[PDB]
Amino acid sequence: NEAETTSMVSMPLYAVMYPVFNELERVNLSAAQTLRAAFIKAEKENPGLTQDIIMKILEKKSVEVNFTESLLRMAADDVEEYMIERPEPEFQDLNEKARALKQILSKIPDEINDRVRFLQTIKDIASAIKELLDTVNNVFKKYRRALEHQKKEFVKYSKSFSDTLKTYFKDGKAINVFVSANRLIHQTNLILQTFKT
Amino acid sequence: GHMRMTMEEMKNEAETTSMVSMPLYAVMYPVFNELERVNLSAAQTLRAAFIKAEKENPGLTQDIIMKILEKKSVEVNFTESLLRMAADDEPEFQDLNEKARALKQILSKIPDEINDRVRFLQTIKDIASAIKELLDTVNNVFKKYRALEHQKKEFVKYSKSFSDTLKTYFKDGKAINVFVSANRLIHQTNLILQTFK
Amino acid sequence: KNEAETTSMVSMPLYAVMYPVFNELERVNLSAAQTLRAAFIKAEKENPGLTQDIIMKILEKKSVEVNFTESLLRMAADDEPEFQDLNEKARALKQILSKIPDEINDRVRFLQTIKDIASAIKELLDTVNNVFKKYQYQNRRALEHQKKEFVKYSKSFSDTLKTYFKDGKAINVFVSANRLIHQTNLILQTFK
Amino acid sequence: SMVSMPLYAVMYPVFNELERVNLSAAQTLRAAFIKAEKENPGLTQDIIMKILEKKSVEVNFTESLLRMAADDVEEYMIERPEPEFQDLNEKARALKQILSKIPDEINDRVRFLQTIKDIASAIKELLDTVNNVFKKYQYQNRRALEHQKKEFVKYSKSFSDTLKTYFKDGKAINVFVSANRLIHQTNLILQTFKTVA
Amino acid sequence: SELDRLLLELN
Repeated sequence: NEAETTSMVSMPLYAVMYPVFNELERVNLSAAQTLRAAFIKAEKENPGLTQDIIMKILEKKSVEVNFTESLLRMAADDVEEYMIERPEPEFQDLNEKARALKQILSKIPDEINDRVRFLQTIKDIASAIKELLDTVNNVFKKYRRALEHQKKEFVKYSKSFSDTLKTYFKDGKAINVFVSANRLIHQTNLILQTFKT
Repeated sequence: GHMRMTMEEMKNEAETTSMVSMPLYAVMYPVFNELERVNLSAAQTLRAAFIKAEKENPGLTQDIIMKILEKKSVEVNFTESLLRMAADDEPEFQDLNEKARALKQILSKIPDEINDRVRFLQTIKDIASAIKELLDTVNNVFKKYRALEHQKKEFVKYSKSFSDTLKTYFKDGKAINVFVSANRLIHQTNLILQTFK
Repeated sequence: KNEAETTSMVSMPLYAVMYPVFNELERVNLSAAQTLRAAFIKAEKENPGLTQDIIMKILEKKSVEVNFTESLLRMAADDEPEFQDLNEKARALKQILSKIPDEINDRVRFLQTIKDIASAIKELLDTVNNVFKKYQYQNRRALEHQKKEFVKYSKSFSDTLKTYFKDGKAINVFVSANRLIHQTNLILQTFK
Repeated sequence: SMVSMPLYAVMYPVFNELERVNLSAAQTLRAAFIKAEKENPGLTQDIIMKILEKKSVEVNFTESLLRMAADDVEEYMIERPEPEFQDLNEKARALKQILSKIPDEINDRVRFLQTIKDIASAIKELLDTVNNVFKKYQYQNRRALEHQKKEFVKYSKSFSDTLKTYFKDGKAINVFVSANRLIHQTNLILQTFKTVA
Repeated sequence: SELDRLLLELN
């Protein structure tokens, strides 16, 4: 069959690239098809090429550590981005609590190194998420298809952010924390854009 | 046919009866017996090596087995990959080819859909539709155009088996059974196309 | 020719599963490690995917093997003044470890049992030190190395215990207990 | 669950160790037991236990089989009138005689202690009569004679080891079985030393 | 003693 005719060096194509392409396929049908076909063809003609691609990617992880950290640090500029232009206390509250969370998350790369001070930063972030959620539900009941969908997503990514911290105190790989923090900043922004309309 | 035992093998086996050596008999002997029918030389040599190793150091087989069970996540990962790989393949025959490619495609993506319950449930519905559409084209070609009869019956048997496996997974949580099963159903899809060839 | 030399994907479990096992074994048993590895290499090269078939037939028997491992631990019970002391304190440890499957599903009793184990180990360990510091046996640092081996596996048992509280997988504790029982048995054989 | 372990742990080894006596029967019975066990899980264990419960009957039979192994059987009898050959016929007669009476002396410490001393003497004296007879054969043609002497010496050690285990066990069947093998061996001595002569 | 006497003469 196909398992016997395929060389062991080609396994990365199926263990790493295929699952990536499969998840992409839910979002963009053609992009995954084009990329998968290119990798398939490339692997067939040169077995081990995927593995070499992946190894060269892992080699350049530092670039990627620097990149995600940058994007997190730079988010401080975009802290007042997406303020809802409405003169009402609940909406004034929603802007402020979102502002504070995005600001606090953009401070992570500074507090991350000393784990002692980082611990007393975890408290502040959690306190900010909680206080944003308390304001999210305040607006919802005074102002479902796509309305609650964003709130659901926020919860998922906030706990995903928390589970990332526990893995950090076991890895020391701040990149995972940078990545999730950024996702939460984007998730915070999607909330503010929902109430814009 | 059947494995032969040497005087030395016979002597050793008779001298290894302590409880710690029972996995050699309960686990390895049934394996050798099933291996015997297909690969006579391998089964012969492997039993011979196990017998001697166990004779001189009781507990060895149990050690080996427990170390294999320890490495379960490697085998799950490996089986996941084998599955993802398994799909790499008159207008009436074109209709049959496309809809067989479609089934093998969905099935190979199981390792990446099973994680989310909503996504896996849709995947299960998609699998059901793929089988309907394939069998419809099989009933179509048999009426338009004869040692291809039994493969249809075998496809159903493995289709129905895969169904019962899903239900067992929702009870167990062991996703390995579903991957092995799906890979068998992909092979049955290949056997059908081979008979027309 | 060329394709016969290049390893197929379906042979990976030989390298991902069997080889680490044989490499770990080679330390304590060279001949067994060599012959089995040779057997598996011979087998795999002749019929690729065979090693994978074996692995799957063994995982198929997971629960049987899990039940047997516990069973082996429950049976561990059945197997000069200072030498009588050495025999007695080895017997104590094995008997208490053999009780694990009765105490494991009781978090209160299990902690008591772990404490009893901790005590029984220490008592056996200084008993060993007493026989060496009163006789000086004909054996060399072979006893000393065997002591080091016992201590290694004794802490291995402890690390398995801390993992157990996080994942709940009791089988690993049975396996570790069984290894600890074997290590104490090797102590006795070296001392005889 | 393995209500089926005894098939592999007892019956398989039993058949494996009887292959040199007969191969086809060992195979057909294996297959018989395997089929029976698969149709009836736990049957092999129930059978084994019912055999083990017939310990009395089997001891009685093994006693009889030993008692009967002695009486001068009309086959092995060296025709040569030479004193050395005649001394061989009778020293074997004495050993076969003494070994055959074990069943009726073993259940008495004092008498059996005497019997063991006599068996030892009977063996030693046979070894002497075998050593004395070597000179009657062309010295460049004693391969079989020497080989048969060694095999007899092996089974004599085997009987001595069996006799050692008896005082720790108390299990007389081992003695009987071992003693019967030894008789068969002294018969092979007579058979070999009759064929070359 | 008779147990050992056999093994000595056999070896």
